[PDB]
Amino acid sequence: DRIIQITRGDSTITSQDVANAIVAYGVWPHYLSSKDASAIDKPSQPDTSSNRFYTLRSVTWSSSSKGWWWKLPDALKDMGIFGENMFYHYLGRSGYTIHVQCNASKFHQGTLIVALIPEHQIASALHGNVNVGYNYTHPGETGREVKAETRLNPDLQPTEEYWLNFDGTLLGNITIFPHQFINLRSNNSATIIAPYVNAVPMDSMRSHNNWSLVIIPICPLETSSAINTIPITISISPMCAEFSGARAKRQ
Amino acid sequence: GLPVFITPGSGQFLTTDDFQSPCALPWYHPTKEISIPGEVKNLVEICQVDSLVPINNTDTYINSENMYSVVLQSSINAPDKIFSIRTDVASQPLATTLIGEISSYFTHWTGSLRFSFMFCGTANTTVKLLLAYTPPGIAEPTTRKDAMLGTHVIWDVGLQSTISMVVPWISASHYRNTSPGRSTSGYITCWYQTRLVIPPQTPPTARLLCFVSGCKDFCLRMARDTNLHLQSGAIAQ
Amino acid sequence: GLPVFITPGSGQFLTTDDFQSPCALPWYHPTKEISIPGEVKNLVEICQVDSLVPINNTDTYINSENMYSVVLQSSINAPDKIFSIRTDVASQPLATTLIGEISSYFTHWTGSLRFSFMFCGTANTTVKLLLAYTPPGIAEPTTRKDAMLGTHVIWDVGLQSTISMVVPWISASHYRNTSPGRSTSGYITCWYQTRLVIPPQTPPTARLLCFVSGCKDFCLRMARDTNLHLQSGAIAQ
Amino acid sequence: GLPVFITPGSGQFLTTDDFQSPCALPWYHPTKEISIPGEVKNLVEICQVDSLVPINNTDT
Amino acid sequence: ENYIDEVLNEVLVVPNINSSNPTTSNSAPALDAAETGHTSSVQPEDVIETRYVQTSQTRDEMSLESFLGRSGCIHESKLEVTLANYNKENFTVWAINLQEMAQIRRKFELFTYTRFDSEITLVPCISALSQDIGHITMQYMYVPPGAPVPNSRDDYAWQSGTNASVFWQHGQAYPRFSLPFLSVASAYYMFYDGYDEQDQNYGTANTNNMGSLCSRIVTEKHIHKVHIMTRIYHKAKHVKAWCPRPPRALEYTRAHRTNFKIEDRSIQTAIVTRPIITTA
Amino acid sequence: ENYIDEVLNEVLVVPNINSSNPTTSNSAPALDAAETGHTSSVQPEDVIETRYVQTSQTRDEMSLESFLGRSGCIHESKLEVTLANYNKENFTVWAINLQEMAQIRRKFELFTYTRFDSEITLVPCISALSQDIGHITMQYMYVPPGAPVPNSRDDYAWQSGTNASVFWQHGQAYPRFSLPFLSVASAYYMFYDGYDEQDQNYGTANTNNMGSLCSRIVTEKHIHKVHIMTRIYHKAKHVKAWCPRPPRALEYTRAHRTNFKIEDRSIQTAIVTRPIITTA
Amino acid sequence: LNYFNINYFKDAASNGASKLEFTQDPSKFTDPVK
Amino acid sequence: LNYFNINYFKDAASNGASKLEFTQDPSKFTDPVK
Ligand SMILES: CCCCCCCCCCCC(=O)O
Ligand SMILES: CCCCCCCCCCCC(=O)O
Repeated sequence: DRIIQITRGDSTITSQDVANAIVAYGVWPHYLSSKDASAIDKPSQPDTSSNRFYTLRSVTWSSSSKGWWWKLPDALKDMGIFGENMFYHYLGRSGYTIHVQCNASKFHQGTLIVALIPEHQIASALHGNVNVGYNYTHPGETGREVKAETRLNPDLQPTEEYWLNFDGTLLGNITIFPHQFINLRSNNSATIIAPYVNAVPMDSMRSHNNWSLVIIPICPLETSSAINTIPITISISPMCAEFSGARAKRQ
Repeated sequence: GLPVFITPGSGQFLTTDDFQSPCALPWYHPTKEISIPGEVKNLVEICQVDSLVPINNTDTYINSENMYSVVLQSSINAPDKIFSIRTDVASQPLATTLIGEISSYFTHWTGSLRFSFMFCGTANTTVKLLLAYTPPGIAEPTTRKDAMLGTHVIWDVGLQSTISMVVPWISASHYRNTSPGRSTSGYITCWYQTRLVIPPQTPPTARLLCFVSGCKDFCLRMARDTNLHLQSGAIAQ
Repeated sequence: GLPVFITPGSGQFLTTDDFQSPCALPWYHPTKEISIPGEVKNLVEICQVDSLVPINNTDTYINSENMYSVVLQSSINAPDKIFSIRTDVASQPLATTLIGEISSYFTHWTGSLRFSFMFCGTANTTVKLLLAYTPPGIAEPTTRKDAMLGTHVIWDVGLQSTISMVVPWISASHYRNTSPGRSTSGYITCWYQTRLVIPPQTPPTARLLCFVSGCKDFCLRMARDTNLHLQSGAIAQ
Repeated sequence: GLPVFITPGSGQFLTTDDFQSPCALPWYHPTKEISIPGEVKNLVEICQVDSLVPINNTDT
Repeated sequence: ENYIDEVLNEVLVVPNINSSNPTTSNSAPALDAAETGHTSSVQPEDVIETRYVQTSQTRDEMSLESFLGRSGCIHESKLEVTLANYNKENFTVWAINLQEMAQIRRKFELFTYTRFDSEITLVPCISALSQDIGHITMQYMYVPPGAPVPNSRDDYAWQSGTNASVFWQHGQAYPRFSLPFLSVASAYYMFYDGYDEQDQNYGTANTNNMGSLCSRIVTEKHIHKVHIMTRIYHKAKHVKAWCPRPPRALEYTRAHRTNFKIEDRSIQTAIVTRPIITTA
Repeated sequence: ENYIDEVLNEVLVVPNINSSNPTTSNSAPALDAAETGHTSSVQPEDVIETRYVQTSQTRDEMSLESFLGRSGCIHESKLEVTLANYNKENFTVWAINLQEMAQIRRKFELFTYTRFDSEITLVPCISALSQDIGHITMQYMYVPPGAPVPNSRDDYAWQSGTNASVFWQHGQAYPRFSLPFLSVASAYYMFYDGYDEQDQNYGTANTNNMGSLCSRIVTEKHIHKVHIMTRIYHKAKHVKAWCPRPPRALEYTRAHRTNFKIEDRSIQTAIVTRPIITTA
Repeated sequence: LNYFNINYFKDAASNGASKLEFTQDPSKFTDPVK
Repeated sequence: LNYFNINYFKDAASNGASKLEFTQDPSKFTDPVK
């Protein structure tokens, strides 16, 4: 069918035309077992007060857009209880649920690529012995948009080569990562469920980004109507979050 | 004092040998292994994943996203050709796909190939197309009549927006060289079947996409060094 | 005349190998072994023994016994800090303790740590103190309110004169480098809780001592060479 | 540390020897063998076939 | 039954091909939707008439152990001896990393995490710049992090109380030894999206630190001028991997970084242009 | 069952961690008295709330056999040949003692008594001071106490009627041999609080006397000038130890003595000062 | 047909290449779904 | 998993490293008392 309904905490999401759902690597999120635990203190599980849906700020899709990207869990750094717990502890782990919604009429055409990349390490913009600054990899919920006007501090900014996946690999091979498409003639939503992947059981939440979200328009938007700019909205929900190592607030 | 006899080839360093050697860190105990999702055991799982192919590799769309799509016109009323590529697994333009990149590490290949196409247009737009495959031993077709005399599939677009055809394995031997030189393996072409029809006040063009992946009989052997990468100078430390 | 094949790596001298060699003293019979008390079988028994830590390592008390104790004043009526050190097992000033000295021969470590404090004052003197541990990822606390928000123990002195707190193992991975460089493992501080009260005609100051030892989950691996000793010239024969 | 004794003739290259040597292509799987008519197993089958002899080998 | 198959490399069989007949029905396996992020499952016996064929290929050579179990050069060290100030110079120090040779780096960077044991082989070469070479002996020592690093030819650190060392002399075969999986975590990092505690050194420059490799010449003062060049080869055993990644498309520039920009140079890939798309 | 564990080094398991709950009672395990000379037995599950964790580390690398079973250099002997008075010079004598290299001495002086077997390896090096070296042969002989000590290159003592000897020639591998525990008592002395029968030689200079090690060049007169340097490495097997002692803090000065004073030099340790104790 | 296979060292790292096992045909990559 | 272990010389000193045994956990050092 085309109907879907997801209820995480006190929030519910419905959609009337979707294309199945994706479980990343065929693994459902869960808690941490005692066979793999490293720290010895008792973890804290906020449960329903933190495993809910949070919606970010929207973006505008025009005929001259090129792409956008976000990072996790940096995007939810100030979303209430989750952000407070993240900033009050030292270690943490969680899963995620991503829903992207973008609807148009029956006289529009266009296509998008939605992908989730683990350990996406981007490259620098200039040559020589340069690296990437801290403030430009943590833009918050606004995210990053590829543009052309000159930016400040050229020696710390990342590159704008969207067609090279921002890191030197050809676009079009990105399909190995968990991904989905949005075709305006078929559907208007995408859903990806991702577990926790890392080489360590638990890790610092303010110095490491496990996942990354990338949106790239593969086919340009075109229509003959008077509505030539369409918004795009993203909602994210943590799953099975737990924290450890309580101290004073970092901020 | 056991008498022994030394055979030729002793003391040599063969890169692809298999011998045991003493360890430099006695009594060392490595870290335990936790469960991580996404464990790959064979290279054939990568080759069974679709990826886009740069059909439109002209000079105008050389470094952009326009090289992955082809445009259709509604002002054409004739049986015309749209595009044509070669079916060699390691040749241009499909040498840079996932299956093409992996195949560049070997010399022989066998099995069938799978191609998929997706239509990206308005929901009120209809079209019919013809996809054909030409076995080797003859020149590339130039008219729809010659193209039809072969393995072909007729596609009609509707609620579903994807079609998938296969290229059967037809060769004299059991394997083929990934770098053939002068030999070929055939061609695949696309032609207009009826027309592209649009309603009033609608964009007059549409786009197309192409994917490629291997079937259940794909295989590789005789690993070698790839030719799609090079190192000119020295990497800075 | 058994044919044999020689493999690479033959004839080399590896320091950490394990091979049998002929003896130079055939038919020799070594002396019998009498029973001697105090036989050590593992290095972990040494690491489970308390030792003092030079908390007061300033320039004034650089070569004396005053570097092992800290003085308390009864003229202070405020929530003030007394001392603070880092919890890295191989860093100053706790790098010269028994557990610190032993840990310098390895590269990785894991487990919990135990700290003990002893009060050395007149039997008519009373005090209350606060010992707190701060997990990494944040700056060192400067006020009692920030220090309290963490793992802490409140100590009241009485007939017993010793308290013992532990530092739990909290890290992302399973092991840590004994020489971390830029990373840290946390801090431990001490603050006045209420006051130090003395009767008339009594000395107005008191001293304190600190010990450190490993818990039951302490471990080491990947033995290396220590960095706390050096040889400049030549030892006279 | 097994004591061994080296015998004369070691390290030589004899053309007609028979020894095993390590392979340069590990994990390689050769192509299967189809049936082809005309398999020769011994050289004596060739010697049992008639052939003409140049009796008249003069200069003309 | 198990020796025979692996000796013949007949493990990992491939499915056969079944015959088919003309069909006409309502179900259309050829049609599907690619917006679901899934791969189509159409087989040749669904869209064409096939013949019964007994396949004989085996996919043993595409396994991970076969793919990654080949020796390759990872470093080259050059040491020139000087007859003046003999006890000061004539030593080299290198920091261990598998990110300086294009072939090995590109082969291993196809995944995100890996876990394996190592095997190391050394190939020493001597260049003669005088009438004779004489007797030459060399020593190589492994210095884990935190251990003292020598800064002279006659330093006390060469006594090697606990550090592992190996010796080579002219006329000897190639040295070789093995190493286990030596990491704090449960796997190696080829890509790291994070910083250090000071919010510096973005990338893998902080997580990967395995120590250093040192070398020196043990022979005392002589009257010969020579150059020594040593090459190091590496091969992996008992390999595991996770999360495959797309292959690299451009040339590498720096270690532990993914930068690709080059001064006064246009971007070049492996794609070759065509005059027109209707002619193959 | 026994091969598997030791091959995987999974012997010497470590206890796990048990979960705990909040408590409030009269018994206070945190309080104790340190004047008894005992170590407190408080565990993490007594003062904080813990989680059930299955530990996986093993303490095999901290064993005595692993700790002391590594080769290290203990001596270096230099021999320069002279073409004048060939049969008088060109021999060396050294008295055996493990007290001349800082690393080995400090590692072994962590205990009071020890008992082990030894293993010795030699690394000879030849330095060329002329146009060619030629053919060089060397001999090493072990002289137990009381045996005659040679004082010339052609002495009759080199016949080695009962003394053990070894030979090395250019192009040969490294010599190696083993020694048993050779002492009059049941253990070795690293510290001795006593004198000799004449109330002299305080320390270990009297109890430890294992003999001497001699070497010479066997080749006859030639026309080549060379220098020979040999290094001796030692490794212990079947080790036992008693009564651990604190580690050394300063540099060594003399053998068989614990003196640390140096003329015109202040006392220096490994402790680094701080500006103020309230800032870590 | 057959062959001998004996380990000589006490360490596992010291041994030779691992015995080829399986390919885990089920591919979560092709169909990333439960 | 397993390995061969044969001695070749007649002397015990000639053999290799001793088999790791125990650690004698009971520590008289921690609690020097009967
Ligand atoms: C001479 C020792 C060489 C051993 C290096 C192999 C282990 C390196 C694993 C990770 C290194 C990296 O990814 O840069
Ligand atoms: C070349 C022979 C070297 C053997 C020396 C090892 C035995 C020495 C034991 C006690 C020596 C000492 O403590 O100084």
